[PDB]
Amino acid sequence: MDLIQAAYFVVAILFIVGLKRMAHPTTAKSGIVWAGWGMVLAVLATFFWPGMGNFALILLALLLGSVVAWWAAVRVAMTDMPQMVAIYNGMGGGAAATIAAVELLKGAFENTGLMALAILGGLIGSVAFTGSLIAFAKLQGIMKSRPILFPGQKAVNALVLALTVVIGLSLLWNDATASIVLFFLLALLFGVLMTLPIGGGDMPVAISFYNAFTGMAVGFEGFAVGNPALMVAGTLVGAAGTLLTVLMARAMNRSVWISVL
Amino acid sequence: MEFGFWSALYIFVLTCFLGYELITRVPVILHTPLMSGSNFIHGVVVVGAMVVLGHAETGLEKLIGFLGVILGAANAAGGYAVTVRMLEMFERKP
Repeated sequence: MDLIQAAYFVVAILFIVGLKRMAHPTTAKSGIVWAGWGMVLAVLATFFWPGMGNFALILLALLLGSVVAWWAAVRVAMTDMPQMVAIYNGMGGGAAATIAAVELLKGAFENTGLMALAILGGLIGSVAFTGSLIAFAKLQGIMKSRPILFPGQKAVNALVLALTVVIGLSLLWNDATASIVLFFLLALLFGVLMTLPIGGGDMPVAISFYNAFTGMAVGFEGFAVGNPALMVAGTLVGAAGTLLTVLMARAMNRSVWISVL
Repeated sequence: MEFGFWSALYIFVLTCFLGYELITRVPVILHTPLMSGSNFIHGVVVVGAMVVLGHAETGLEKLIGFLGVILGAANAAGGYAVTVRMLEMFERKP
């Protein structure tokens, strides 16, 4: 499968040139275009993967997701773009989480190290999923924008993270279905917990941070399942997003630690 | 479609160094458009959800993979449209 490798190679280049051109004002408009061509080529090449079935399901899901997302993007006021970034970010994190869940349920990993990677991407994708949904709900009006604070919240949140990580690690020794479902549900609950204390004006930083997280999750799933399109794009965005979050914090007069905990 | 361990590891650190370095000196007015453009790129997660749905044998695998392709597709299409709209702001007024 040289032709799919060739295609994915071309996709990474187009994403890299796209990202580069988006970082400078004079070339930014053109940069989203180079990136878009990469995404088109990635989706097209992927129908030729060996052993694929369910072609009608695939095509239906692509259409439902993309039409409704496109329909929402073009009809909201421009003033509402930061929340739209949130919900689309959340969804990608969810998508990484589903890749990890199916592969853990199949018991597809013979290698422990590739398993760990799949697990870590699942925690991080999950957190970003519910975290990004709360960021959206707060800026949209469905929830109030104000901090949701309470008695002993810091300790609760830490205890849920510690427990999410213990049960995740335990899957390397025993991957029972009940443990799997419990790991995801605890990672999903943590995303909620982490965003509750974050106010309206701080929310761009949190959203940038969840963007970095989804990228990383996508990268981790890529390495775990051996897909280069996701290895490169996910790692590239994870790294770029990590820095971008630091820069947004500095420009908005603050620390990332201060907002996030 | 897997690469060896050491080659994959090189690919990870080099791409990580790269993504970091392409964002140093981004001006403040591009912070949110870049967040949005980078958000659109990790949209390529749809492809990995395609392969999952494509190899799924049980009703459960199919249902989880179906949901992932929708989620992935949404990230890619909506992330594209949002980024295109924000970068109109690097023009005039027709």
